[PDB]
Amino acid sequence: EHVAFGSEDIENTLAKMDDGQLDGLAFGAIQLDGDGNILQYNAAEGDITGRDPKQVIGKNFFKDVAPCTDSPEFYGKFKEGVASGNLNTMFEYTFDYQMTPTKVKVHMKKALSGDSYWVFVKRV
Ligand SMILES: *C(=O)/C=C/c1ccc(O)cc1
Repeated sequence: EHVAFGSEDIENTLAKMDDGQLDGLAFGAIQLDGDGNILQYNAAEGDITGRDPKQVIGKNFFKDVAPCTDSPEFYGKFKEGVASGNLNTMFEYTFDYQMTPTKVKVHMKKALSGDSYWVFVKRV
């Protein structure tokens, strides 16, 4: 898929893309509901983190999968965005739960329709 990390209209491009198409992206992509449950999780993300995508779909990202993100610096930003109904933030972070610590750039953006939220990830 021909989409760049951080693209201004990424929510339109990805809107309603199915799991197979998401697996074509150059960067990790996770779709979360407003509670942080995982709705979609692509192959590039699994390559970065070791998680098996179909296994983490339905789990809570903050509670279960990624406790290192349960902090004001990641989850706090996410929940503020869910509560506001608007989110577009980009920041670096280190992923380190049961994995070699890995520095990444994270872009969280509210999905176009409904109430879903993207978490995009690339190595830095
Ligand atoms: C910290 O616990 C981060 C873990 C993590 C981040 C992103 C993922 O897709 C999976 C686990």
